[PDB]
Amino acid sequence: AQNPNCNIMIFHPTKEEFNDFDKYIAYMESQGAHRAGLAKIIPPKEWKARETYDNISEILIATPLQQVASGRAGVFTQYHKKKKAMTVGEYRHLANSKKYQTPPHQNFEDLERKYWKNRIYNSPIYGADISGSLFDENTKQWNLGHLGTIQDLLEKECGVVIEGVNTPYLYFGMWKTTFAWHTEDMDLYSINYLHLGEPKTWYVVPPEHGQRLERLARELFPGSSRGCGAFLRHKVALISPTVLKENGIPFNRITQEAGEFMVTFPYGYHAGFNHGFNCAEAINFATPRWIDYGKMASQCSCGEARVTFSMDAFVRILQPERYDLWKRGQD
Ligand SMILES: O=C(O)CNC(=O)C(=O)O
Ligand SMILES: [Mg+2]
Ligand code: NI
Ligand SMILES: [Zn+2]
Repeated sequence: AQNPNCNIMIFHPTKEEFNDFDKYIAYMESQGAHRAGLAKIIPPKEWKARETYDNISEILIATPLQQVASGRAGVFTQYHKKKKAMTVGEYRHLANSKKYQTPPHQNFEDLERKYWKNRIYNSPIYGADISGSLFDENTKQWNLGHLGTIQDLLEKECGVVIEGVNTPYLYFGMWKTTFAWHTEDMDLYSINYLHLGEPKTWYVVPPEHGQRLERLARELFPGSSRGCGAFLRHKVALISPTVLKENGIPFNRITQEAGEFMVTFPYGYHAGFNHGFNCAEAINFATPRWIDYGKMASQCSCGEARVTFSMDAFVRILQPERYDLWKRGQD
């Protein structure tokens, strides 16, 4: 078996290899990339997402979210407090203010230490889940707005026609903005492009050991776990690398920089944080190999997780037994 230690693999496709998205994802999996739960893809030097970012200030972040932490430094939950709308221009100025700017640091390792030591004592503001794309319509390769849809994949594999669409989202980050431990909805894949700005650090647990993470999480968040069998679906729990090592949870870390793609694989739990002002674009996708994961994916039916319109049909087709109970949590 390829990649038996489940290391995060980094790929450098040629412009010729960057032409066919599906084929390249299959190639990465033939090399064992999926075993890590996350891969990095460096685009060919010839490729560009768009010509410039000079005109992005006017995007509206309708609902900025302040991420407020409770708990201890290495084991905490965060909730999202809604703030008033601001433009990307205003957000970028806020990110760079003294209150919110990245602190002086020697290197990524020093910044990681400061994140985990001080994250809980501050509340950064995240512009998350904004529908839209920054890929130029004439960018033809790995354009996250022009991938084959999940609904077409499900139709090709299973012969059923369903409603729904699947479009990209933009994320505007600042120092300490955090993504909690999670898999994708229905354990889909994700692809994330860091368009501009400061890096994003990622932690990931190999899919083959996801249940060990979930067991630790049940122990670390005992109330949350009582309230919902799939409470990691709430996307609120953080667990530091130090705590993961103490508990023998296998994981890996890697830092994404601007111009780089990350791909998360089905049932790869991931979490991370942003180093400073940045903008990422992401979307979920499927391949034939996802279908079995989608069929076995855990679901939140407590009401907290509350997901897109498109997810209904995935549950309806792939998890018909779970559909009634799950939809009762959506209504
Ligand atoms: O960029 C972020 O904040 C979160 N991204 C992801 O969880 C992803 O692309 O799968
Ligand atoms: Mg603009
Ligand atoms: Ni994700
Ligand atoms: Zn729940």
